[PDB]
Formats: sequence, C-alpha cells, structure tokens
Amino acid sequence: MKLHDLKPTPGSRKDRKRVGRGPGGTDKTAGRGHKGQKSRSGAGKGAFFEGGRSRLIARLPKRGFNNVG
RNA sequence: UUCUCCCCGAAAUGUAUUGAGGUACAGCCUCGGAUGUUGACCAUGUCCUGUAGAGCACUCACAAGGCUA
Ligand SMILES: [Mg+2]
Ligand SMILES: [Mg+2]
Ligand SMILES: [Mg+2]
Ligand SMILES: [Mg+2]
Ligand SMILES: [Mg+2]
Ligand SMILES: [Mg+2]
Ligand SMILES: [Mg+2]
Ligand SMILES: [Mg+2]
Ligand SMILES: [Mg+2]
Ligand SMILES: [Mg+2]
Ligand SMILES: [Mg+2]
Repeated sequence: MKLHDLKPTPGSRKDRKRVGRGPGGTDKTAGRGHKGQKSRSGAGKGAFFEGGRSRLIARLPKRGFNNVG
C-alpha cells in the first residue's frame, strides 16, 4: 500500500514539551516561577516534622491460599 | 533558559517548621470525567450578636453643695 499513506491513529502520538524556546509559550523560567527551584533536585516524601511519624504495630510473616470461588 | 497564534488565569493568606528570601498541607489557577442547578444576586420568614450611640443600675474614676464621729 502507500507507505507514504500510512497514518498513525490520531491521538496516540503527542508532541513533547520543548521548554525553553521563546515567549510563544513557557518562556524565561521554564514553568518554574522564579524560585528555590533549581537544577539538582532533592526530595519526594519529606517535610521536617515528618508526620508519617505515627507509631507501628508489627508482624513479620504471612502465607496465603490461591482462591477458587 | 531561544519558534508562533488560540483559551482560561492566579498567589503574596492560614497553620507548621534549628523555621523566617526555604519547604509540607490547605487556600486561590488550569485540564479531563461525573452530577447535573445544588452556585450568584436580591426579597420574605425566622433565629444569633453587644459594636455605634446612650446611660450610671453594678466596678473604677470624678465636679459643687447637704446631713454627719
Ligand atoms: Mg504550551
Ligand atoms: Mg531568574
Ligand atoms: Mg547541578
Ligand atoms: Mg480573561
Ligand atoms: Mg499550633
Ligand atoms: Mg516563608
Ligand atoms: Mg500545594
Ligand atoms: Mg471542569
Ligand atoms: Mg449549594
Ligand atoms: Mg439557589
Ligand atoms: Mg461609646
């Protein structure tokens, strides 16, 4: 058939965010707002009072059956 | 921190922080889905309040006389 007339399903393919690159969209700061937002990123489940700091009740093992309703 | 036009559009508040020009959560923005008038204004009904004013009935302050250990 027409290898030139292969067409990807509309949708599916979508273009990448090219970030820097102009006051036509997402200019100077690259979607980042003028901040203490700077390259070498550091943290993901942390603030400093942590509060995932509730207490624990603990067993080690487990074992279980395959189910056949 | 570099190419274009189109649509919407904020925050500089709260609480926490060896925290205070940083950060977490919330708040406020946008997008898609769901409901689908529950939103907005203004009206009537109803309930709550101690400010403006005022007043000395209590507390404190206080002006001229009277009576008076
Ligand atoms: Mg864009
Ligand atoms: Mg800068
Ligand atoms: Mg670096
Ligand atoms: Mg507009
Ligand atoms: Mg507190
Ligand atoms: Mg701060
Ligand atoms: Mg947030
Ligand atoms: Mg929506
Ligand atoms: Mg409603
Ligand atoms: Mg209504
Ligand atoms: Mg008054």
